[PDB]
Amino acid sequence: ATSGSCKGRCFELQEVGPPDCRCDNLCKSYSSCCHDFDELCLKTARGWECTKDRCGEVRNEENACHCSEDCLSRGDCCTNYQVVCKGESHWVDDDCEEIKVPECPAGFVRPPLIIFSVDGFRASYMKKGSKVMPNIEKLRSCGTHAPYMRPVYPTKTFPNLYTLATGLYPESHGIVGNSMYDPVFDASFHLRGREKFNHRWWGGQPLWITATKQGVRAGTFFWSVSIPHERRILTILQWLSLPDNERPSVYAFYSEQPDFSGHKYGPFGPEMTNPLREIDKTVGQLMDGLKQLRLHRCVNVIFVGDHGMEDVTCDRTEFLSNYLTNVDDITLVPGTLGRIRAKSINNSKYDPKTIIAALTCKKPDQHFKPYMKQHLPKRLHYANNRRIEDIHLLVDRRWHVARKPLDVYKKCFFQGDHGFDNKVNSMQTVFVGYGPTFKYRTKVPPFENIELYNVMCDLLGLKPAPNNGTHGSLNHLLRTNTFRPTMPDEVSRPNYPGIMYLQSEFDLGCTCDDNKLEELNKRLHTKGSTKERHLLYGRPAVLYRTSYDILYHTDFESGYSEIFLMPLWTSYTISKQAEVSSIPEHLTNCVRPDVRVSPGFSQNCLAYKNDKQMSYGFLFPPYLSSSPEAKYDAFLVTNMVPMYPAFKRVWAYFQRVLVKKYASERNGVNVISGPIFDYNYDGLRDTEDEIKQYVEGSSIPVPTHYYSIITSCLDFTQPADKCDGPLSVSSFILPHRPDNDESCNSSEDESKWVEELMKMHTARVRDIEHLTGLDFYRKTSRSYSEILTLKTYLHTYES
Ligand SMILES: *[C@@H]1O[C@H](CO)[C@@H](O[C@@H]2O[C@H](CO)[C@@H](O[C@@H]3O[C@H](CO[C@H]4O[C@H](CO)[C@@H](O)[C@H](O[C@H]5O[C@H](CO)[C@@H](O)[C@H](O)[C@@H]5O[C@H]5O[C@H](CO)[C@@H](O)[C@H](O)[C@@H]5O)[C@@H]4O)[C@@H](O)[C@H](O[C@H]4O[C@H](CO)[C@@H](O)[C@H](O)[C@@H]4O[C@H]4O[C@H](CO)[C@@H](O)[C@H](O)[C@@H]4O)[C@@H]3O)[C@H](O)[C@H]2NC(C)=O)[C@H](O)[C@H]1NC(C)=O
Ligand SMILES: C[C@]1(O)C[C@]2(CCN2C(=O)c2cnc(N[C@@H]3Cc4ccc(Cl)cc4C3)nc2)C1
Ligand SMILES: [Ca+2]
Ligand SMILES: [Ca+2]
Ligand SMILES: [K+]
Ligand code: NA
Ligand SMILES: [Zn+2]
Repeated sequence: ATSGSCKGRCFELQEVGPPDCRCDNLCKSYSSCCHDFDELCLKTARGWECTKDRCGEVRNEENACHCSEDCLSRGDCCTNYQVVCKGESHWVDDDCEEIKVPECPAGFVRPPLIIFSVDGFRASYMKKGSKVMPNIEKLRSCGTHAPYMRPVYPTKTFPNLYTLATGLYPESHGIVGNSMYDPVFDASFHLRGREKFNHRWWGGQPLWITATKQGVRAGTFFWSVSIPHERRILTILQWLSLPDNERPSVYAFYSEQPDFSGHKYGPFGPEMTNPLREIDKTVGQLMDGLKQLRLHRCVNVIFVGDHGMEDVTCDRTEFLSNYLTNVDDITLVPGTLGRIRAKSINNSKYDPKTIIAALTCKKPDQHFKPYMKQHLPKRLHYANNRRIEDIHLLVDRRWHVARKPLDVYKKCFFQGDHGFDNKVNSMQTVFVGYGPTFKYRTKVPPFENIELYNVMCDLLGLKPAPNNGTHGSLNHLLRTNTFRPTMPDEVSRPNYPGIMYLQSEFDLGCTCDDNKLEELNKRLHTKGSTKERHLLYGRPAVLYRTSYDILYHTDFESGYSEIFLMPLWTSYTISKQAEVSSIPEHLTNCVRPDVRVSPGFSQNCLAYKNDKQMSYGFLFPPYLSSSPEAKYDAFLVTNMVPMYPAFKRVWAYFQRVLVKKYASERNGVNVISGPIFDYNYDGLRDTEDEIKQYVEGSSIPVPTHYYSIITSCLDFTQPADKCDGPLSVSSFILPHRPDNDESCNSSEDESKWVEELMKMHTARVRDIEHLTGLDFYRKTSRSYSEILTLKTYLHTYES
């Protein structure tokens, strides 16, 4: 019904309900615009710039923008009007001056926010393209910037734009790729075409909805591709000239560049200079335009990308047809990641186990690795959605995976792509904030794009919907409007058991070959006399209802679960000077009852003997005991945890070699280790009724993962246990697997593969918090916002 009119309706904010014709910034994309949309709304006459001869002209409403006297009040001047016609300077030529307070026109209730989003803008463009992007360089140097911003996985456009909008992981917002099949709708989502416009795909609450629901007006964020950039900018500036009761407070611009060119020419192709220049010119138009409206010291501006761009060519393609004989029985979502499902749900002869094995470590330099999705690095948060296929391929940077060669030459063309692991340097993107609410000439550490939703809410005075950001962790970007969170309340208080059981009350099937001056000595140790050394940041708080005990020892402190029959956490400090020792021969198979903990709340050695697949390890490593006498404590049944022999190779090397290495490199480290149970791969602590595996014959639950949090002084001239200032952390969440199939070199010595495994499984403290229902760093001398920043830190081990 496109015989309605867009007269006086151009770029209307409220989308009219068809079958009435549309005049909003998306109507082109649904082929739904009124007949006169182009004529009235996409004027082009005379181009985009005032010239000296158009100054003071009589208004001609055919023109794309105006150079008449009345244009400022009307809000439709070309962005260079005051420069060309009133001898003003371009914004970029003006010195930076601190913006201490919003300098807004009367009637503005809050500083507007404008998000300037750029597709495929790789983080290193800020330095490498700086000579050709002066407007962007001024935003960056005068505002608040990060060296880079980490996207989410997969590092594709729609997952990342919707993460920016919602503060959610793709698994939670449901946009898990640029292409998807949802088995409960039995429907497909694609970039091309129209099913993606169906609202059932899009979960959580995006910023524009959050705004609307709380009485803040929002501009429409999505722009049809054919609307020229100049027109997008002029539309924003027109909206900003609306009356107070109609004018939005939040706007987004989007550019398809430099992504579009990057795919064709590679991230640093010589052809990339012009797209970067053109983007910079658009930023300049916006800023000149704000300046003429007296809004350039009023508005907060965010310059942000969705992902970066890597060099990728046709010839760097792995073909599943080279591995699988059965290739026509699978559907592959291809490219910079792979997702595999059965071609037909009626094929009972499909077996994911046999596909995985056919794809595992088959060629010496194989450029992808298969995973069941629950085994992917937990830092990716890429499993808890039915739209994510069980079988996943993590593709090496610079490579593609495809089903058959004909897929790649029956479509070389492209030189750039993205989608890879979000740790990869080429995938990193940008963040700049400029305005009254951002800090002045401030650099901040790199951070994840899941955090920005909360900040954008802070900037608009909105209460954010529940999301995966850690609200407060980006307070250091802001001059004001910080969010002041309180530490969560401890839900369960610990018991502190003393000696309550005699040795002969235990029938655990365990065995161990085991003065009065230092008899008091060991009593004080068991009462917590060394605890200030081994528990540096306070005990972790337990944020759920459970029954647990604090157990003190010479070398380590633990919070021992009576429910899970093992520690939730074990804490210990290893100085620079500490010595590694062996497990003495007499103690090789030693497990000792803990006379503080009932036999009924203890593990037993007979279960491990019976269970031919499962062995055990220790959370506090016997190798790092302070003394031969202290070493007995490490063999308590309360320090034992279930470990597959294959995993013990990993764990033993970490404990015997790597902990001491870190303590030497970082001037002591504090370590907190423990189990994780996430059988439903939702990234959250399992309740006891969610556990799918026990040690045979017992109530001993088997962890899905083992974590460690390794903390030291950021100023490494100070020892970990005597640190005056900011901390440094690195953490991991290691999968507890019965094989080392993940590691193709695992036949080799652990010095050749364990550390690279651990790096792959690097984690944020926050990730561990979700997975354990523990809250760490409760008792430091640092600000809580600083600790939140520390908890979101990821050590990426990239160059
Ligand atoms: C990252 O941040 C997010 C947001 O904070 C965290 O996700 C939240 O996690 C909560 C715990 O898992 C979860 O709470 C559940 O909500 C159920 C109600 O859900 C609807 O309502 C909300 C609010 O409007 C809405 O956001 C939800 O949106 C999801 O689902 C739609 C599909 O309809 C999607 O479009 C959208 O993308 C989103 O999908 C994601 O979440 C769902 C899970 O809800 C996943 O399945 C998807 O894969 C995807 O990840 C919904 O529209 C509520 O019913 C649940 O309550 C049950 O569960 C517990 C016990 O298990 C119990 O206390 C209750 O009694 C109840 O049990 C009964 O029902 C069970 C389930 O059917 C049944 O098995 C039992 O037998 C019982 O009878 C639950 O409270 C919250 O929804 C999501 N929110 C979002 C946005 O994802 C996420 O955890 C964070 N991640 C990390 C790692 O920290
Ligand atoms: C066929 C196609 O039509 C699909 C293609 C590839 C991406 N795109 C778009 O249409 C496209 C158009 N507008 C926006 N705006 C973005 C959305 C968003 C989310 C959060 C934030 Cl904070 C800011 C923004 C501005 N994003 C995307 C071409
Ligand atoms: Ca993109
Ligand atoms: Ca779980
Ligand atoms: K065993
Ligand atoms: Na292996
Ligand atoms: Zn792209």
